[PDB]
Order: sequence, then C-alpha cells, then structure tokens
Amino acid sequence: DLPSLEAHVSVERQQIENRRDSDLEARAKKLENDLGELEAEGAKADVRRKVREGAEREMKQLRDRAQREIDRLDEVWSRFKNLKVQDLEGDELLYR
Repeated sequence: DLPSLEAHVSVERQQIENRRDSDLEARAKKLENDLGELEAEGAKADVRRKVREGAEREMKQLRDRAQREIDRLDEVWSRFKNLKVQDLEGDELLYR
C-alpha cells in the first residue's frame, strides 16, 4: 500500500505549500493596506516603520513554523518507513 501512502503525503505537502502561498498573499495585502493608511503621514522613519517591522517579524515566524511543521511531517514519514519490531520509541508526542 506504500504508493497510496506517498501519494497522501505528497498531497498534504502540496496543500501546505498552497496555504503558505495564501499566507504570503494575505500578508502582502495587509502590508499594502498598512502602507496606504499611513502613506500621507510625514513622521520619523522608526515611528512609521515599527508596525512594518512587527508585520515582517510575524511573517518570518509564520514561515519558520511552516518549515518546522513540514520538517516534522517528513521526519514522521521517514520514521514510519523504517519501523520494525523491538523498536523502542519515546517522544510521547511522536508516538501519538
């Protein structure tokens, strides 16, 4: 049954990448809206750029979390691939 298994994991990865691109588009739109709202406000660079820095950090952590979750999905798939009897396995979360 392995064929269907890698088909399923590939489909999950494709959906994850689609969600990532949707997040990219949404954050780009939000940044554009924020820029437009404060486009006419003439103030210091940091005062107007603090919100932009926060949004960029939010996107950075979002992409880092996406990378981490895809990496753990790949790790779980690899672990199941080479699973045999008498294999000790801690990591309660991984077993669940």
